[PDB]
Amino acid sequence: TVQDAVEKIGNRFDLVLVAARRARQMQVGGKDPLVPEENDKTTVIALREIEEGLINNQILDVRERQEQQEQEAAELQAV
Amino acid sequence: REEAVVWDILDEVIREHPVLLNRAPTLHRLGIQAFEPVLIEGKAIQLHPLVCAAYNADFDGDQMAVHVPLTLEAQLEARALMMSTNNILSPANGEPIIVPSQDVVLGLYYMTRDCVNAKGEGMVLTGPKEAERLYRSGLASLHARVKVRITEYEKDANGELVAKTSLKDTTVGRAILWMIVPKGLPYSIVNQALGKKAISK
Amino acid sequence: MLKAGVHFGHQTRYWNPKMKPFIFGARNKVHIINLEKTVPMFNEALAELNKIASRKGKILFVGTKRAASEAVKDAALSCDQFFVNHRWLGGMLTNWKTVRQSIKRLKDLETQSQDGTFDKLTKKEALMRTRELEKLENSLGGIKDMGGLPDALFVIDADHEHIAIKEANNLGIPVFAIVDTNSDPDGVDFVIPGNDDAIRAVTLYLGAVAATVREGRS
Amino acid sequence: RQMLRKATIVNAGSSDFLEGEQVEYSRVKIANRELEANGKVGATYSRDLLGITKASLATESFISAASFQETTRVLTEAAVAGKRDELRGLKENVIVGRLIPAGTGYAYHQDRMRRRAAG
Amino acid sequence: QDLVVTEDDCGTHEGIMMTPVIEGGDVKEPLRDRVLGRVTAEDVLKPGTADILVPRNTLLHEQWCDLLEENSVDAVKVRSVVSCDTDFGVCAHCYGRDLAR
Amino acid sequence: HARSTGSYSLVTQQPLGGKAQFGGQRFGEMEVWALEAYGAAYTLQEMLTVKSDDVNGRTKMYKNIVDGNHQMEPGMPESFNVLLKEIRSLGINIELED
Amino acid sequence: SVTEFLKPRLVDIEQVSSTHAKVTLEPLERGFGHTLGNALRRILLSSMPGCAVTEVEIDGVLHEYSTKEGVQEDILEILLNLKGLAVRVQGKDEVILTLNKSGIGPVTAADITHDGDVEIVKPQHVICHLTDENASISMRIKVQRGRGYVPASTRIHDACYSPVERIAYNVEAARVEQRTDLDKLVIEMETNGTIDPEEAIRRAATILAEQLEAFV
Amino acid sequence: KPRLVDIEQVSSTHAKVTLEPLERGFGHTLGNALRRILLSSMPGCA
Amino acid sequence: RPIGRLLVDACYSPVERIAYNVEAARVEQRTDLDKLVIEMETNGTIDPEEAIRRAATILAEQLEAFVDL
Repeated sequence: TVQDAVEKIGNRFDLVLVAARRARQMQVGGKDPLVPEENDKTTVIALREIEEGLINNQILDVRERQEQQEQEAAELQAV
Repeated sequence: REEAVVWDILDEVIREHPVLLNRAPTLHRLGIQAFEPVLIEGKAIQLHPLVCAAYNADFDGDQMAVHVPLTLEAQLEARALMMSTNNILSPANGEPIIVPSQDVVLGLYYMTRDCVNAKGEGMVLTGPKEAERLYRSGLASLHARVKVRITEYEKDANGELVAKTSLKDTTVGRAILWMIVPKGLPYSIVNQALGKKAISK
Repeated sequence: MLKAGVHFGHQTRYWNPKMKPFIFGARNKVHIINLEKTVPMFNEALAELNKIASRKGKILFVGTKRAASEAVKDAALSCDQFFVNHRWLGGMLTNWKTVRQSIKRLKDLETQSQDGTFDKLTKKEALMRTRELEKLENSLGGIKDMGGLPDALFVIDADHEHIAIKEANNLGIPVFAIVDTNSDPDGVDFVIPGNDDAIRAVTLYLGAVAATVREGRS
Repeated sequence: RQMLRKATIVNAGSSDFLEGEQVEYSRVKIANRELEANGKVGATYSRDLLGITKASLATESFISAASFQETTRVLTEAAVAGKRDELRGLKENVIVGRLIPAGTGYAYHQDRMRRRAAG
Repeated sequence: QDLVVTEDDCGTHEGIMMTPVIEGGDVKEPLRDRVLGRVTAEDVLKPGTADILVPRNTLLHEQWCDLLEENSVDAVKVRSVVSCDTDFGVCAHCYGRDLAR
Repeated sequence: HARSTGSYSLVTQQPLGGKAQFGGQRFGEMEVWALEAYGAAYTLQEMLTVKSDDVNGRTKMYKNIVDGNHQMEPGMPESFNVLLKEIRSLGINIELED
Repeated sequence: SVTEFLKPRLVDIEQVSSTHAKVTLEPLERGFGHTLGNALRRILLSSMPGCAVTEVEIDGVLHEYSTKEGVQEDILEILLNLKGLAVRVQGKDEVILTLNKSGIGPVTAADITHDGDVEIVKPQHVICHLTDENASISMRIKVQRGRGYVPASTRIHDACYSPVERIAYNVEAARVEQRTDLDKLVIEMETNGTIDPEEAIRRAATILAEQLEAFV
Repeated sequence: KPRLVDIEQVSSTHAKVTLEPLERGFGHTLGNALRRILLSSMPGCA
Repeated sequence: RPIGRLLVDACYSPVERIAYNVEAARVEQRTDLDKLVIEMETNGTIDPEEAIRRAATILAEQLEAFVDL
């Protein structure tokens, strides 16, 4: 059931959009899952991370802007 | 060509991906609903008994169209919004949509029934021993008039589980049906009388 | 006065006329690598790695040299990336197409011991098959996780891993190598004039690499 | 609420004596006139209890009206009047082929609407 | 069709008075079924004290508390979609509490 | 009957009827209200654009599933473009502004 | 061979605490789900060798529809708690214990006299509660060895010799490579009479094998 | 354990086999299990 | 290729009908003992004594794995 995820993100419609945003990060091949997987797809794995309380609309914006600075540091510094 | 390896890959492909089922007369939003597609050796599609009440589709040559949810967004939408587990309560009324209809209601009322005297008379029991004794032999299914220790519980005053067990008077069928109740609620008292109006409540 | 005080100099008068603007000044047999001309390189290179690491790319640390093999994984494997601490096969960057084929029998070879599928065939057979792992899991065991050419290659000594760098500049895969006095830096697009040897030089920088890469992707 | 949409004007000032108009336009005009320019502009009105079929007929979008109502009557009247669509409704978005402003699409439609102010 | 839920809550505090139907004979529809899943604007409960909250959602627990604490309170005010402050669509509070979960 | 992709009609780029050339199994106007009531915009968008109407959208969507990228590039349905052409033929001057 | 059937390979059990458990047997032939499961259900409930309380003699009152001075729980309620008490006898067939205790507070099972052959698995098992001031009790409790459930009505001149409290098997279909229907037997079992679930199910199947040996 | 004997052979097709000594719960159990085996799993030729 | 070889639905089951009946009995020193009488009807291709013995052997092979786990 998705009720545990609704308790964290109260809107319900945003839970679909935020999970769909988190799904394409793992599905396309960018990031790896934080929570240990049990042979589940990106749709279910994304929802598991909402219930535990790691990923949300706020953290994704902070994490994405962090990676922009990290990638720029990789190009500049050789070692 | 349809090789043996195709069905192995097909099971993994349809592991965590919902399929939007729908009836012919889609009046309400409850008609069009998603569910986890399981494999089955047969042409006819298997639809749940509780889901049949909301959709209103009696098994008498009634078709049900499927729909594979493509993309990442629709899979999350069907699993969250349009799922069977999520859509429990009705849209119009506050009461539960997915409930016991005909077969489930008759079976519960058949078990929870006070027969005249019957086998057993008034033999007391701990709790689980009553269900084992009634199921095996000697004691009847209905029985009626047989006190037993029921581990009651109720999350009162906003602070975890509360209350304790007590030797409440009940039927043999009511003692077996009490195990189905999940921690809280009434416990023992709710199982008595019948399951016509109180079953849905 | 910082940690950069371990790779002062190396490789005697053999040198290489090309590697000059990076020579502090020859003294006592061998010359020295002007660290002041190394400070910018110290990060400029790392900056790109840090930048590219954020793009969730790939990094292959090449160090077939003994004094760098066993001591390279902790910086690549542990940091979860790519490395080749052994005989760099011929084409693992250009003819990858046919090379990857070897990786398969390696992976499926692993699964053999995984389950009871290892107790198959004569006890002798398993032995003849297990040897393949020794070679495979060694020459490729640390690259198997590469489902496609990388996006940047960081090689230790620019001399030994010669062929390695070659194929690279032929595929368009940037190369960050820590050359040396007798090294040919013309093949490195990101030179790091440092002691190609020195048990400490290798470790420090090598580990320092994965450092920026580690959190490169934030 | 959908039935009692239209409302006839009583007082004179902003509105045209006794012209038929929605409650949304009258409430916005009354609130704007109450504290900005002058109190005399904010004219009073009375709500008209319109039917389901009557209220459904009155609509801004041409594409939405063509789907529900008759095609011949809607298209002929809209062509002569020369009314541009620019519909933000659910019915118009479904026929046009886009994310309708409801549920998931409401977040995208609200964000897209904010971009239209500057560019 | 085009109508939908917009904004957090309305500025105004208007609402229709909810009572049992009392259709000729005996209670054809109780107060509990009428008010359940509907918000209150204010409604001064009891004989001058507090009892009920200002802009609180009347849940099953809130309805049970009101039913237990003085059953004599027949009438009670509540917001609706008809008397909404917002022009475009309707408020989340003013609508009610009708949902699946 | 079941069908992934196959035949398409000439007038309005849409799939065939049903149980002959291609297994359609029509969605209908009533089912759109059920999707709109539940609030599934992306599920409703793909049904009446990506995997039905759009020729360019269907070709782009097919490659995405095979590669394992998912997502959708809907664009214009084409059935709406026919309505512009049919309206154009009957004296009315309809055109997409901006 | 053609006549030889495909045997089951369990190697999968779900233990939820000491008492409760859920054992499973995945590959089973057509008609072998309900078969075996229903037979084992008949064996587990009826024939499960153990030890439990049969006869009790109390010092205060001679009969079972009365109340003891200083105890809130009635004699009928105490008799039900005595059934739940786990008892295991090594050498002796029958043994008579004594409940020597007094004082303000609850009666733990650890209060009971610890004899040579006698063993108790749960010393926290609640029997009765003693009220304020003084009050005292000294009852001689008898234990008997048997096969199955023997009630008090059958005793002319309520025993539970079964360690199992509740038994429930569930049959769902399963796939096996190039197959359609193989039953998946999941035996849910609840115990209290000092026996492990793996030990109980093994002993139950052994009884059926001894019976079938003469037939085969 | 039971002793298998007393074969009341009616015809070539039909028969009535008996197992006399059985425990209180051993009548239904083995009989019902054997009924499930005999109907489902029965080697033959056709 | 044998087109002449017309196929038939195979039926490899000797039993036509089965019926067990449990009746009480009083043997040399006993209290309460059931008498299992298994009535069996066959096609006539296998003996009743041979069929019941083979049926019990199948259950023993299935029960053999359940002991050691």
